[PDB]
Amino acid sequence: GIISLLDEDEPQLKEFALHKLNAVVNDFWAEISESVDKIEVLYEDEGFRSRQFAALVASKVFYHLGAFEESLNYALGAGDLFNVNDNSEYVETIIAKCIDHYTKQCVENADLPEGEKKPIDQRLEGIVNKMFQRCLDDHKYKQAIGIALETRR
Amino acid sequence: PPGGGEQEPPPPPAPQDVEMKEEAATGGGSTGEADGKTAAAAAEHSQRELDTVTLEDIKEHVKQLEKAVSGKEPRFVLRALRMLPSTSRRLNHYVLYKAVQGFFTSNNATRDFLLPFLEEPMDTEADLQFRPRTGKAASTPLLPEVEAYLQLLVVIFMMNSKRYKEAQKISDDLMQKISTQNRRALDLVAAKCYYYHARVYEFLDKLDVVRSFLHARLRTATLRHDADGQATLLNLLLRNYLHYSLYDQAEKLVSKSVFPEQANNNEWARYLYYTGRIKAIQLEYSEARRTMTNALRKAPQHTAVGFKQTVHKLLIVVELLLGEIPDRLQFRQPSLKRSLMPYFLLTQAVRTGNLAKFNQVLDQFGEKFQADGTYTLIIRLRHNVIKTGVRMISLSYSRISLADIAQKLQLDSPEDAEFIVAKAIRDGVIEASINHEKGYVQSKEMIDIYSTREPQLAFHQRISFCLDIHNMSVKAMRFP
Amino acid sequence: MYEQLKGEWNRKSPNLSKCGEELGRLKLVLLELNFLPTTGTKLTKQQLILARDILEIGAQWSILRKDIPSFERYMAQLKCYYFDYKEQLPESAYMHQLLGLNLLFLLSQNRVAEFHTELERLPAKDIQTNVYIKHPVSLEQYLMEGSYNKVFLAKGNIPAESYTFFIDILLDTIRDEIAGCIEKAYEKILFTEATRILFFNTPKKMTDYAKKRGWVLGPNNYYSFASQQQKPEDTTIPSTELAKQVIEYARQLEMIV
Amino acid sequence: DLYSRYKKLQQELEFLEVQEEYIKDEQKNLKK
Amino acid sequence: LEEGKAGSGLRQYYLSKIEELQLIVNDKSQNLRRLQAQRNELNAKVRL
Amino acid sequence: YLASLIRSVVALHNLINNKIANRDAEKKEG
Amino acid sequence: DKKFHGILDQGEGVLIIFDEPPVDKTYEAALETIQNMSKVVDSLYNKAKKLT
Amino acid sequence: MSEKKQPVDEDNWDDDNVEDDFSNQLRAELEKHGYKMETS
Repeated sequence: GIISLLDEDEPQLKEFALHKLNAVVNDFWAEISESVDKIEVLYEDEGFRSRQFAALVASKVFYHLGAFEESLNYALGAGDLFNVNDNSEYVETIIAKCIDHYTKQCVENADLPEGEKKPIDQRLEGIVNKMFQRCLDDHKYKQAIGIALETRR
Repeated sequence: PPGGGEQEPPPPPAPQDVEMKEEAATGGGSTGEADGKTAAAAAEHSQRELDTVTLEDIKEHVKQLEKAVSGKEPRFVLRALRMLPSTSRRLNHYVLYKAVQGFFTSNNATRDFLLPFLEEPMDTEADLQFRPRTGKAASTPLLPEVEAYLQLLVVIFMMNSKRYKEAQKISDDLMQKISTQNRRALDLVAAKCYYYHARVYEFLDKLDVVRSFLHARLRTATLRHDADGQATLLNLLLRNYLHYSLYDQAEKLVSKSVFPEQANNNEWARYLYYTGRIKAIQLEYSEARRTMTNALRKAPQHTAVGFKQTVHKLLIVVELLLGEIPDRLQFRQPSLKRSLMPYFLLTQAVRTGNLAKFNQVLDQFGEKFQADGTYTLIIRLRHNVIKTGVRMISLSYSRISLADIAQKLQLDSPEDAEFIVAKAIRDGVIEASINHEKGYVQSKEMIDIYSTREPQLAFHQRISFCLDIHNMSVKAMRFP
Repeated sequence: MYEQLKGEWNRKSPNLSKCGEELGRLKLVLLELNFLPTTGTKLTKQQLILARDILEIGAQWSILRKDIPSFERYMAQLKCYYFDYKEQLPESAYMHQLLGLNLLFLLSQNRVAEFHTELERLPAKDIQTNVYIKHPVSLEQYLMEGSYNKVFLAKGNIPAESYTFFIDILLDTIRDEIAGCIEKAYEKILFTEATRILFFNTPKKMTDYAKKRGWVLGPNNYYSFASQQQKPEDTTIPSTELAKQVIEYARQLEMIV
Repeated sequence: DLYSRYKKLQQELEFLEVQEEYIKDEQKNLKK
Repeated sequence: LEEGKAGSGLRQYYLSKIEELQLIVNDKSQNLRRLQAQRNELNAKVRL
Repeated sequence: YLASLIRSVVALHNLINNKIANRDAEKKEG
Repeated sequence: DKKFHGILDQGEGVLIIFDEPPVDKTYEAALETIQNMSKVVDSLYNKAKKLT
Repeated sequence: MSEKKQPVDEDNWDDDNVEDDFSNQLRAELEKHGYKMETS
């Protein structure tokens, strides 16, 4: 019942609250489900500069209750802290949502055929060639041509 | 000595025959079954493994005894090796070591020496393919051995099993990941060992950290590979998160899903009993009575013996709070009889409205209720019986006076009777009108439910229930 | 080391300024060890036992200040202290009644669900021991009588302690039930018969009832006219929706087909 | 190369997906 | 590769998951193809 | 009422007999 | 004795005769379902025998 | 099951369902109903 600690508008209590969460979030994944409305207070707060990290804990609760595309929306505005973590499983699940959203947008862009372009976030197209640098550095040529067929561009 | 000495040699060949061919025919058979097709799974040997392990869990496990030295554990765990068809030589070497027990002086390699033995499939260089067979080699020797329960220094070997088999979990998550179909075969094996996880801790201390380790395997099975896997993990949750506080009751809302599809059969039938006791603490009776009734009728096959009987005992507990229950000896079993005797006469005092008889049952039979933890209802069941007593009278009579039903139900006073009938109307229990002067209660027959209304409206749920089974039969027909 | 901390526990506080000063001193404790997850070396949980007693009296200060969100904040903290994975802790004092303060306050707001789940800290020993817990479970028993009478007789002697604030809210949630519970449906109940439950002599509460209920104000009596009430038919309209039920029902017969 | 076949394999996937309405529409006609 | 040969397998897993899903739908078609050819042969039986 | 009564037993004819003949061929073959 | 179909009125003293309430569709339904209970129970032997 | 939690923790029997309703209510009863003869 630490949810009541979020009522205070003072920032330094929030970093100690999330410091508790992210460690035990594995066991408390069920507890974060009721923190939705009170996390948005921090995410929509202008004086709260951790909203990049607050978008991650907002993606964990929605992933717990069955929401997926909404977690991908928060992944956009989550800043560089979201795309800097390549570790374990969480990297391959987000790129499966992001690159599929990227490759279905590029096919849509080729149907314009020119002009009246849809908005393309620099973060979703930015990790394309960024993670593609891991290919040429790994020297494996077989899938180096595969990304070009994926994005179609 | 000569009589008992000559009778020692014959038995050990029996584990050298059937127990050999247990994992020789199934394991050697599941080899090609897990190399391809692999549809689903199926891999029926994993379900045949349910007909072995559970059969071995009585006799013989790996051991026994049997008047052997318990050398079957090191035998199959060494010299995997393996390679192309020479794996038969490994089974041939398993036959070669059978004479070692019968000829030379037999030595027990279990326990202390089992620590490097579980590393041998990795040390044999290499496995090289099936972790479930080595998971079986890290379980079937050790997990059926847990049934000894000596509690001294071998529990950490049961923990060492949960260690090196967590190294099999390391090979479970890292290896494959693409059309595995071994995980679905392991979902039966990973289930069991995760149950033995919970069981071994219960003898020492309930697991605080494994609760966090449970959500690990729980959440990671979604969405990548989940078939029957998260259900068994959700069973681990609702099992212990019930017996231990707190908040775990309402947790079922965000987890479900269901999780579909319910597997395997009776395995999900008991799950409705788990959440059944939960929803019983939510005080909602109607959803609790249907999930408890469905828990008995969906549960095959037993015997033996009281494992299904004891779970059925506490299952009809929700019927005590329903207010409508018959005598429960129609559910009695000669084995469950002796255990249900303090719980038997309880419901016999529920059918009656006597306080002196009901309070005497709580005093003498309250000792048996301490192990069940059912004391939550005994305070609210007094209000349940007074509703059954007034329903018995209100259904038997057109008009019922408050003064005549006062002492008959021994409410003893007119004022609290006005409070009960008021709350009875609030709960929709009674339709009786009341004429207050002294006062008295004058009711009338309730009718117009008739024919054209209730039966045809209920038949909307009956046919919608039946027409779905038409699809259930077609779906089940499409697999063959 | 550190402190002074418990020195303000015995004197409590004259006003809310010292209560905020103790909360400000508690902030330094929340900055270092916070609430969790330090196992230790369980000696690092000793100041948590010292932190409990001041959070125990903080809930006593929260009902003194009447603030609801703070009251459930001190309770939920202490709720997780005993819920913590280490169950061996030294015994405290204020732990007893504060488990009942939020228990009785939650009974005043009528929620039945969270009432019994708060006693699940020691559910088996509820009826067995802890007379402080025995009073509310016997108090809820009287609410089903209903009481009214028996509650006020048990309201004569209570330890309590601090329940005085909550039994006043327990009034209002019972007081508005005299209008709700007794009817529907009774015919006519005499003047002084309703006064027997309401006590007082001729309060303005029953006068407010004559306004609110409406219902009826009769001489030396009260009436339920007219009649008993509203005379439900209930309706001849549902014949419409019965034809609506056949729509999808005949459609389900065509789905097979 | 693995993305190559990854772009090859959904053909017969979708080719059998249109083979679903192939039979289902054919068999109901022939049924009538 | 990291894009990649670990991710592309998950990409190939989706197709193989749908391929098995399609095979399930195909297995539902295959035995249903027999119900056609059967009745189609029975449609020749009334003509026989 | 009849639509409720017929679909109940028609199911008993359809559901039972299908399960019978199915498992007789399915499991006895393999 | 079924020789007379009707009902009396004790208060106002009027004897009412009604032959109305037939039994036709109902016993022809439930009684056949009671027999259908012997179809599944007797088939339960076939079920459990082939499987295990 | 035998898996998971549960392993850790005419006849007169059929008529006994109804027969116990006789135990707590109205005995059988002969004597009392036989005493009601000369009562009124």
